[PDB]
Amino acid sequence: VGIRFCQECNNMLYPKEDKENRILLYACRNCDYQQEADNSCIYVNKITHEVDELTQIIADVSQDPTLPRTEDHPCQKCGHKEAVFFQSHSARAEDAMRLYYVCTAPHCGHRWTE
Amino acid sequence: FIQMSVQRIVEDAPPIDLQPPRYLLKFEQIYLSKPTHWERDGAPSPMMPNEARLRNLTYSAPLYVDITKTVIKEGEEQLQTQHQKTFIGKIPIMLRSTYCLLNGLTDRDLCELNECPLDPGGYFIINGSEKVLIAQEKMATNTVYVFAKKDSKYAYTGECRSCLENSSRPTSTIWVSMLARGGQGAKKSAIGQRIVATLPYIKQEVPIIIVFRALGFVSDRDILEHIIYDFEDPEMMEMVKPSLDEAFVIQEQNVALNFIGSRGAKPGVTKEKRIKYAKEVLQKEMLPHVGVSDFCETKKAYFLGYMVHRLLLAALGRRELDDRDHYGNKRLDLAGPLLAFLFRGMFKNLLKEVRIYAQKFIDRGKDFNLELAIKTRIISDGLKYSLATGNWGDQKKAHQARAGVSQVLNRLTFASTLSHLRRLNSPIGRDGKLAKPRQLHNTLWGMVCPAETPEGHAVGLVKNLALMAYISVGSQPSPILEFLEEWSMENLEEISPAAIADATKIFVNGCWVGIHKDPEQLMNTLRKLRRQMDIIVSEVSMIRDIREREIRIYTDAGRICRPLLIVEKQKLLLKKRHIDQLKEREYNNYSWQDLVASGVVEYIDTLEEETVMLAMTPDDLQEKEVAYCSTYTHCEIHPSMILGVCASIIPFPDHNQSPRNTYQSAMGKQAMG
Amino acid sequence: GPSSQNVTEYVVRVPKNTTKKYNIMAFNAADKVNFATWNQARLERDLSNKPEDQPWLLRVNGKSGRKFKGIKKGGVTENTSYYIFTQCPDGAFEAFPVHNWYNFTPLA
Amino acid sequence: AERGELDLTGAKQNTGVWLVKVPKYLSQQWAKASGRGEVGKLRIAKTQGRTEVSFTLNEDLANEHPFVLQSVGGQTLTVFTESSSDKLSLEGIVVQRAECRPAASENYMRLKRLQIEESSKPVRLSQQLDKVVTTNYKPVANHQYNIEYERKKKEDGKRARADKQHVLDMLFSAFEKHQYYNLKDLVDITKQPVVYLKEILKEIGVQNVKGIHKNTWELKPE
Ligand SMILES: [Zn+2]
Ligand SMILES: [Zn+2]
Repeated sequence: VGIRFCQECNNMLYPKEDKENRILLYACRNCDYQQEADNSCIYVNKITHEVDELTQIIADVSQDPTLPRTEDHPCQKCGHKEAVFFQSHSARAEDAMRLYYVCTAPHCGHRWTE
Repeated sequence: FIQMSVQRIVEDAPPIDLQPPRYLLKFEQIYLSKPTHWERDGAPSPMMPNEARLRNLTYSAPLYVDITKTVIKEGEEQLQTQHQKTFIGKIPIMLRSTYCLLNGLTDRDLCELNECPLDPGGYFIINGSEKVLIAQEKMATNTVYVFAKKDSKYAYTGECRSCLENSSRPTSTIWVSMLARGGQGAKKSAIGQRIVATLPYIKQEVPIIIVFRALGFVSDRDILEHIIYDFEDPEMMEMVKPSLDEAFVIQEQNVALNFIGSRGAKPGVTKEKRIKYAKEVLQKEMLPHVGVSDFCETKKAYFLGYMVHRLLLAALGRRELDDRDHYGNKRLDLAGPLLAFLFRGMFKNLLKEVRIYAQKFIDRGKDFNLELAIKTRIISDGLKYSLATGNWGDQKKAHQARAGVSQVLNRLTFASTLSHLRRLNSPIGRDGKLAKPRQLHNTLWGMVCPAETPEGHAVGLVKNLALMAYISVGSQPSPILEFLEEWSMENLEEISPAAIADATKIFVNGCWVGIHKDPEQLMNTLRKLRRQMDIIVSEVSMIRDIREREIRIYTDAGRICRPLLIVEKQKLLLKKRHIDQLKEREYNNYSWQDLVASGVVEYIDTLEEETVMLAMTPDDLQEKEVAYCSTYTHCEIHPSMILGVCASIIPFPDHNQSPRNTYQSAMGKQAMG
Repeated sequence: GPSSQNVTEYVVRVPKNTTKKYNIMAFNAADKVNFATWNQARLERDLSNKPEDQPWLLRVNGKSGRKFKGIKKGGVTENTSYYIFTQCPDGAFEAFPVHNWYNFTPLA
Repeated sequence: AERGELDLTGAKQNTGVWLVKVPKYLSQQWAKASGRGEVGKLRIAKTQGRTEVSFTLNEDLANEHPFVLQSVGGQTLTVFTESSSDKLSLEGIVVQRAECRPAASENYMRLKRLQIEESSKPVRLSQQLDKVVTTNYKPVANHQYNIEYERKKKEDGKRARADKQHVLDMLFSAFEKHQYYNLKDLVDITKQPVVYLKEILKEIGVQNVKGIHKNTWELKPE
């Protein structure tokens, strides 16, 4: 799923097929450095696009003076009783009125939806 | 314009070395004298602004310069000589300025010259008439904007208009496109869209990997670290993969320069000229605001990478597109940045015709004399023409110029005079039916009057600015850069592109100038310096967006500001001690300036106004309760300062229907008094 | 150890003259070049530009044993001078000015 | 022994060098190096949990600078020399990089005075003149015209009206060295009138365009 760079000329390693041992070989097209593939899959295309933005929001958003705050929902990892919440603010806005939270305690940065 | 912007133009001009012997000429210092009128028999005398109106004169001041001339013939002696205070021309003078005859006079003397002590000033007197310059709007420069033309081949587009610090007549613009997905073809259906670029001074589109290699960086591990800042992202790397496939066969520097060098304003017949031609166009016309020297070409690579890294984020749907009419992307051209633009094209035109007079006169080998070379009618009649008639161009150029500037002052009633010296103008057409450049935008709060506008065909095209709105004048970014480097800011060259994922890119005036790893302490250190005015002047804006993880700083001229009240934890910073000593300015010498320099008010730009939380009134919004917010950062002075000049004479304007307030503001301008 | 328990003081001099100009020769760490493999080297200004501005051409272990091209940095003393500090037998330190910065890279 | 030959001794000795970044004002103090050119003394204190290096200015040079150690990783650095005898030498490899920084001795205003003192002359300003300076003088003969008049009086008189046959000695003389000469080259030899010179040129020769205008005369091939 990732990418492979050549170890000699630092370029993009293409996948190739050899008719001897039935194993995927990654080859270069400037030099001919070789090696075998460990996962033996090339292409993947996610159409659902249901990526949870809990992996994209940053912990320093709790320094924003223009975001609402809450005393109801406390943090689990530290027990702080003050959070700051917001919406998806991105694409995939068909049914996007969820409410992600971020703890505001210094050096906690814990994030969670509900 | 007349203390700095005119001295720099003659000082930063190429000498005219010319030739056997050869000669030198270079200009050093500029002087001016008070406006003067030459009588019929050649006896000068200072002209007062009143005679200029009665006798249909023109209110202008003569202009001098120091020129030094050295002859270089290696004739065992370098003979130099100088002619100081050489006459050049005459510049109009705006009334009540620091160079007028009415500067700093008292009412007993203003009445003695038959002048009104209430006259505001700020207009020219040209052939008896009274002309006023209208501030023109303009799209902001040196920033990246991402749009989406839903009619043409492109699925996304970026733009960056660049100009190297007030020194270029044109402004080179560069696009970074991306072709459409639904390209009907059984070939590219599989690979996908290819990122393209449309450089200036070339005919054909160019793939981006090619123009990357023309700067060096032929390897594809080094290119793909200027464009992608973290290699744990497979979704983005998949999108840049089909950009390499078409630039795969051309894999070295010199053949790349030939590829772009083959299609220019002149197709190269030989090879070395194309490799020469492609060298400077990619060096002096590509992103001149970053650096124009032939060195420091790693910076032109990073910025071109950031321009492309930002185009992909707009395709994965991770950041929203830019707004065209968002009033934080606009700049205003006052009389300063307008006369300076018109003075360049007439100083070059004055040097272009000292050569033509020197060569014709030095081939015969006689000698040289410069007092006869200077055609004085170039600058005098050049400015006076375009101001008097309006078309912002040249006399033989009455077809290529922008019209509508410099109209006649309105003197029907005293509030029709003030409402003329404070007026903007958006340069879009006067009959286009597109509503989005005409409707009222949220960002006009407090900086443009919402009610005052004319009807007819010019609805929403001309606008008047609010009462406390203040336009900035400009400064040099030198003293902030020297402070930033000593506050732990890593330069771009001496850093590894893997220490860039968790750092906040620091921009200054449009140019990427480093990174930083602890921004929140930098920010509230930059601010507490401006609050008390040690290193940074009060008209710079400093934006920080937490999410996109960067920091911007601006120092240029054209941004529009307005003062606000600074708020600490939940209380104002304006204590009573400031009031009982401010009601005594008459014999205490304590005024507005001593109020800014004490850190209780602050000018807030439009861009900076998106990272702020305002309260509208102290006694009512800053009380602890079950409250709306609790982190207020500023507070307004009085919410009645959001109205213009002609709309703030209406009693109880918050009780009328809205179109009614628009009619009167365009109707109190024609009331007799 | 002495890196934790070592204390010393040495004199520093900055001679107003030198018998040779001092430059920096920089290598990418990522290459991890074994200098021991450099039996010999040749070093000449690059010929593409057909002097002090000329990029260097380094030929190690023969004409094609090893070859690099060195490109001059934009600036070296634009804001702050760079000094070479060398230890002398008397323990005192000697400082040498850096004249230029050249960037050296490997060549297929 | 060759010009393009590089000494590898330093490298092969594994000679190490140190690299230190120094501010210009200090470096300007250093150009005034005391005595031979010693600028002071360096102090190095290493402990189990910390290491401190600093340099102190020569008392003479004066009339604490902590060091910030920098990484040299990612790029191998070596020092190479050019002697005053133009001999080339590699002194060593850089084993340390560092930066001299201020510490508890200044704030921004203090730093600023130094910047101002370095300007002395800033970018030029437009000054305000008093009244109006004289512009038009009363010269009688323009100076350029008088220089031309003198040259024309010193010339226009050496016309070699005689030498009816001797020129031809000098003209042929020149014509043997190059088959043809531009009328101007021939004039540079004969100061006599061009019309009369052309008659002398036409009498003993013919003018060819030679192909790029440039009136050029040559001896008849007969
Ligand atoms: Zn390879
Ligand atoms: Zn927490």
